[PDB]
Amino acid sequence: VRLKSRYILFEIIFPPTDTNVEESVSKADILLSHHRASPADVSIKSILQEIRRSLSLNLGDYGSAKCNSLLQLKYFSNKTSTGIIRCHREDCDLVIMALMLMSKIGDVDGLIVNPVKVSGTIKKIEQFAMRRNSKILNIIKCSQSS
Amino acid sequence: KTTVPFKESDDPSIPLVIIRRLKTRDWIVVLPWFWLLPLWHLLNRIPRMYHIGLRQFQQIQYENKQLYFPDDYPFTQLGYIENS
RNA sequence: GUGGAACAGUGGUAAUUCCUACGAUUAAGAAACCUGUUUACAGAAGGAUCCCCACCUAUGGGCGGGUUAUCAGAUAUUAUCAGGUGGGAAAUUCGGUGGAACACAGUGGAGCCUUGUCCUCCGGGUUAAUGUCGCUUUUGGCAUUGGCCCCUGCUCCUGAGAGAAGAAAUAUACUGGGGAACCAGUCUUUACCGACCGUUGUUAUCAGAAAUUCACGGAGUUCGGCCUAGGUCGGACUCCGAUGGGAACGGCAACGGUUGUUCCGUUUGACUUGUCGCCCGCUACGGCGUGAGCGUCAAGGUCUGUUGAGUGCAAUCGUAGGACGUCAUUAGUGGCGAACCCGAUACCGAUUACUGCUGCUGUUCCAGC
Repeated sequence: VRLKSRYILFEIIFPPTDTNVEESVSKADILLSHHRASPADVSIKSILQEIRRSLSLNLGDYGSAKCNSLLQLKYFSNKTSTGIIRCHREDCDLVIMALMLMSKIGDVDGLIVNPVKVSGTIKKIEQFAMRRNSKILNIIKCSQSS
Repeated sequence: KTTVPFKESDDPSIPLVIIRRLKTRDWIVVLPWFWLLPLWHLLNRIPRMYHIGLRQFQQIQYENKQLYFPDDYPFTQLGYIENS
């Protein structure tokens, strides 16, 4: 028996909270309007400090004790706002439900978190993420060509 | 050059027969007993040629909707006796 | 001697209990993951019937032009889906195979020598010939020479695996232990004779005559010389000598004469790229453009080219229902299906960790007479 850990891919999506300005109805246009950008003060340690505080205030102490045994952020870059969280296979339910209840960062509010891909290895999650981003480039290129 | 030339006086010209077998969709080539091994050794040294087991031959007969005597022939005497 | 209970050792054997359903996508491979639905065709390739107009003949009909309805196995559906998922050891620092084609030492080359001797196992039995010595058709004993006879236990390429020791024993060859089946080491196996190979070093100190068939002391036998109441001397054999684990050519370690020794090289690849050569056209001093053509060579560019599991910061899942087994119940249900361990190319053999079954052996306790 080895370390059977599960990696979880999450993406930060910003909904277009603007009631005074009109909106355009299309597929890749709303992908552009939701996948805009990450703000300035976003790093690995900031997301970890926010998710530990959400783990404390939402799930408690002993739930945070079970979660924070192998709770690390393995890969994250602010240019694309996609991150990979390592966790146990038993508390993967707890980690995904903690990712769901992420309300706001302490600096920037008005954002939702999308958990997309869960697997027991990071190499297949990277392969699925490249194919998903390739599909995003296909939708962008189809709406850009016409 | 990598060859050995042929001489009509002192080289062992063999008879070689290659025939098609229809329902099993496979080419069978027949040859004398002690001549088979100089032919067989040079076959899979071509790097896209592998050898078959009789389980794999049963798989090939199962794939081509064909039949096999120790297993897929229960009607005959020996097949029924052996299999059952 | 028997039956029951318990324990121990060895041999053989099996391990997700099995089945069913479900687990987001036109962004068409997100339950954790993999594979599959590619040898393209509706005897629709001058397809069939049918509409109108014009032509020729008449008892049937055919040609020409134009729009163009119906039909292609369940009058249907082109855009769904299926299957599988860690095992007896994957473990253990074990070994071998996929390079050798039946020993064709897998093949080739070079160097050296004792130059690769169709040789010799020793040994034992029979037969023939010769010479000597005793009996006298002739036989017996000795030595030489020539000829014959004397054992692949089984499967397997390898590694290895297990069977039995009535040709001298009771314990089934020898030696040591085990509680007994037995274990380890040296060995042999239709042996109708047996066979523990040689060399070197070691067994420290004391003891003893001596730690390797050195030597020494005593007794017995046989032979030779001086010699003849048989005294002595030399050589050979046998036996013994208080000690120490010891005197037993016994124990330990290293090296092969086997068919001469040693060295060197591959027979192992597939795509991609680059160079060179071959046929076609232009041009003619080597040149240039295409074949989705072939052969050679090179390159840490790649190897999901990956396996009825195939990952490689290492997937092998969660739940519900039904079937079966065991154990405990207050009304009839509840709990459990374990443990070891997770490979990383595959296979086989051996060892080690645990559960259950099965046979044998040994022990203890209790009686039937």
